Amino acid sequence: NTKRESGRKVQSGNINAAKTIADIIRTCLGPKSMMKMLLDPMGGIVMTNDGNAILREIQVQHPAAKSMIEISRTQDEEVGDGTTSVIILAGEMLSVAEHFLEQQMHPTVVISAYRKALDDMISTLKKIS
Amino acid sequence: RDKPAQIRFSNISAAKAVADAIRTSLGPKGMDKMIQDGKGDVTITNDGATILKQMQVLHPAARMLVELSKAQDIEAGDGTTSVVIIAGSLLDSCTKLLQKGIHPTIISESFQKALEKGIEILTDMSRPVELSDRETLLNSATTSLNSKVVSQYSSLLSPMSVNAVMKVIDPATATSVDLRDIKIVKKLGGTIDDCELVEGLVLTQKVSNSGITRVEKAKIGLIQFCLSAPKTDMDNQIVVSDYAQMDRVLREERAYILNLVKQIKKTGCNVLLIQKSILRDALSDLALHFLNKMKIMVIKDIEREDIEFICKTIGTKPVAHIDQFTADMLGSAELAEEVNLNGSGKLLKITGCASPGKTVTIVVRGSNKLVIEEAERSIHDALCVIRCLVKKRALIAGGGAPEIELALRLTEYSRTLSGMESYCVRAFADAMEVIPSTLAENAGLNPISTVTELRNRHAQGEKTAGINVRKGGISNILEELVVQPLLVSVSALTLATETVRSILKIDDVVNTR
Amino acid sequence: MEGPLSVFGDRSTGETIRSQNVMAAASIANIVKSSLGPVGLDKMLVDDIGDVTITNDGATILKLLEVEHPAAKVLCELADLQDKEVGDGTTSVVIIAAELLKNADELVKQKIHPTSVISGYRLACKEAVRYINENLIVNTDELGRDCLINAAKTSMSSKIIGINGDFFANMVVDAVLAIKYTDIRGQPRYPVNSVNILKAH
Amino acid sequence: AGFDATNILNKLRARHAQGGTWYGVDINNEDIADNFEAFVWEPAMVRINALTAASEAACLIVSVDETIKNPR
Amino acid sequence: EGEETFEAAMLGQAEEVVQERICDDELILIKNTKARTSASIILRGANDFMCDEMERSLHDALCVVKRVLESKSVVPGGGAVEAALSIYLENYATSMGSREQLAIAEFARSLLVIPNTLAVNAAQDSTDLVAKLRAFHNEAQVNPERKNLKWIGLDLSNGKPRDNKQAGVFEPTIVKVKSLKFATEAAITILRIDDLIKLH
Repeated sequence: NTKRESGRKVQSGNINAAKTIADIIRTCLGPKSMMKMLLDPMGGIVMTNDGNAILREIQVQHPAAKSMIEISRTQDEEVGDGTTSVIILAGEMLSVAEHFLEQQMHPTVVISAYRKALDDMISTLKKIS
Repeated sequence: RDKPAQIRFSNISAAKAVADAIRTSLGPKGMDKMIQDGKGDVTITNDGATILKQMQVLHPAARMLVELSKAQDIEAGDGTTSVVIIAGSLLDSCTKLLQKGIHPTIISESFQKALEKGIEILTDMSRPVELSDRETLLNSATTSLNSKVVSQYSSLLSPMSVNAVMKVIDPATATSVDLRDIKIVKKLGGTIDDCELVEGLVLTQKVSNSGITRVEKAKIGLIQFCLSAPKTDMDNQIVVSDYAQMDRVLREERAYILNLVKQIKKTGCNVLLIQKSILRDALSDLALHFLNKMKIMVIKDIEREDIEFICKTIGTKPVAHIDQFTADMLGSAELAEEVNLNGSGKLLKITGCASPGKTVTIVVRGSNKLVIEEAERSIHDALCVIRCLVKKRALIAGGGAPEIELALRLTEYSRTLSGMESYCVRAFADAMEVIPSTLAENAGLNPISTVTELRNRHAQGEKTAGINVRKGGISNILEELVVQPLLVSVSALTLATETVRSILKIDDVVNTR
Repeated sequence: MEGPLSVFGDRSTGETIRSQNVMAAASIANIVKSSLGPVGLDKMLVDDIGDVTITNDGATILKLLEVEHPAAKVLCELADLQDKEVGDGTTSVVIIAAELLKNADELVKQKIHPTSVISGYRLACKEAVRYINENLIVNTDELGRDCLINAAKTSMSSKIIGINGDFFANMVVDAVLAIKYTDIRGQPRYPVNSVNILKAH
Repeated sequence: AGFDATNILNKLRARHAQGGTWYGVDINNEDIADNFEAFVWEPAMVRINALTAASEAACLIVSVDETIKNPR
Repeated sequence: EGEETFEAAMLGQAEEVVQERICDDELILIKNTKARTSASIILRGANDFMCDEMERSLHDALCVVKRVLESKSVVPGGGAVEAALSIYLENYATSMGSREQLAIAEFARSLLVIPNTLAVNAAQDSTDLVAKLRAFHNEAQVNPERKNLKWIGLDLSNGKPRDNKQAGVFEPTIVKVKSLKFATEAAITILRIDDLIKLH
């Protein structure tokens, strides 16, 4: 209908989901491995090192949590693994910069930074690959 | 009881209340109204004329105005908002003087002598033009085709608005030109430049398909009878338990009727207008197949409009079943003409028929009813405008601008009446000049500059001049191309007069149960 | 619909609903102001419940946007008009009107007569159109100094593919002239998708 | 003077634009006109004074959303 | 069918018909087609990514080039066209007098909002942009001209006005004159009521 929304309110709810997405699996990810439990409305435990499981199994938080399982399956298809990585990396990269930079207030100079770090990724990777 | 007190206000109130928010009129004022009802149903409303007819009102004296809204339409076709907007103006004078304790009958008395004074001064400021003079017929209709739907098309309609009348108008000055006089029939298809003045009695009707008569010398039918046939009007000797019996009853039906449809034609009929009702099914549609094959126009369950005009203008009577043949009381017809323009619409054109010296027909055509109604609504008032000039000659300005000339001039006579009513007659003599100001009403902020300027400058137009509410600016409003026939507003006075006066006649307690 | 409501159907009755409409209309018009341009931030906009559209194109959104106001009707309407009109200005037509519908009606009742108010926009809507059509001063593919190459380069230069405006400046010059499809009514213009455009990684 | 200032101001704007000598509202007449020519007459310095007074009165305060208040 | 008759009327005429494989891509090249002049440009990327960039960056000029073939008059993209119009007509307000004085400014002063928002969207914002835009336009520069001591152009993607006078990122007068008429209609369109009412 007739509607409008604003900025950080929509931006923080991203992190609000994106962070929680990023949280327990980083303890689950790697040699350190933990169980992400879900309490079913049914009352059952669901214990995972995988976020998408507990994510999919539960209420979808619309802006961020809907986005990542997709890019998870994007990533899950790519090399076959790393859903956990993508979902934690994004929310991670989405957190400290944004409000800081969004109190400095700008979308774009943040955007170019995503690539350069992603580029600073590429080279020193393939250097130290 | 205090009820007659409380309700007479509540009468005046919800009458005036609804009527007060009803003034956005005359020009792109306020902002569009999308109505979603007390039942929650979306309507998008605008251009209060329709809104006046759309108007859905709780309370009776509010319902009084929907009537009063429609009251101006057939009386004039112009200034329906006028009689609606000024309805509060009388309702105004009521309370203030009811507050004053003036006996509302005195206030009720105050309406007529005013209505006697008021419409006269409008006639006193009226601008004389003619009823038969195509130019005076043009100009009044022109301004009434200028801001109405079509103008470029009105260039065709304005003369037809005029041309229809010279037929309808009875010689020189005559009480004449009703809505029954100009016959306004939609025709499916064509456009407005296909809308044309189609003279005499032209019956719009639904004739089955074609192979029909477009050919001259109709006997235009009015038929209350069935072709008396198996499964139509005549007994079926064949009962059906069987597919050989069931296939038998329609064959004896269809094989029989083929004789009557020609005999139907044998009167010379290129039309038989079926009875509007059914004798059983009345005329079988298997019959109506072969009626038109003999070139006889059939509209089964004929619409009401043709039945009358054909009994009225043409003067056609029912005729005997064509087994009995007919009484030759089929009205005068030299043609049954069914035209498809755009390839659209089926029609009956009757020329060479009895006509009163009236009943010109206008056949209103368009690719849709839009284009149709485009012409239609415009030409109709243009007729009704000319109709007003016929019914009452001269002119007044459009949009209540002359009422301010009246207000000045009248208030004096109101004053110099110096009667119990004169007060009321003065009070309401001053309730006019509001109307141009109050149409300005709904649009904006930093607002109020022009309100009394919408008034004073007219009052400083002497008694002869004021702002043009249609075109803008001060001139002598009466002919600016801000115009309506003198008849239009003098009715708006009368129309709103006794309505509000009836409110003063509301006493004790009434809900019929 | 504001204050104690004795009436339905978007009746705040006048300036209220007027304002509420300029509240209504502009509340739509704001999506564009940020969405204006591709650098204009996209909006992930649920179409039904779980169906999200990501669009910075306003009248595209205004087709997703549903009309609950007479204000909501017409802006979706008029922008979707401009939308199907071109596609350039879908966003743009939405922005200023919210102020323009915040302005003239205020004068429209300040009418000596209501007409002269909007004509202040209108002959100005002309006066600009004059001034507009008077502009060759920027946006010239009509001529460059090398004609279309530099103009196509200036296009490609205003862009970045990477290194551009070089074979691509030239390439634009081909594409139209590569098209012998003669657009009807003597139009010296060549559909740019009629070009066979092939690609190599 | 019982006028609409806007269109009064409007034209006199234009009538200081297309005009530009003294054109302005006169309440004495209850009209508008060249006011010095209407003999609406006050020295300049009182202008500059009010000007200096007005332009200075604000600028201080707009520089203050920060106001300390103490009973002590 | 395979026995269906065949003739020489289906012969295409080229100088030669060759097939060149390059980049690991091969096509059937119809060389110098004799019925009509024909041309196809084959893009070269570093990846399939690069080509969607060049292709559409081209497409920026391309459609505009055609849109400039559609309109000789081709007006600066970006609100720098308006930043002029937001003043010249703001001037064209006052001397107009009365209500359109009121109104023409309401027109022009509101022409300022497109560049502000757009560059805010590009984080080039307002004062700078609107300064730069109207720093170009002067009293000395009142004239559209073609020449820039008044640069009436504004790069949309930059959000900041730039030197591109020729670019296919700017819109011709076609798409422009309209929305003026469009947007004001919206101010008009809402007005239209006569007799505000309610149905029940």
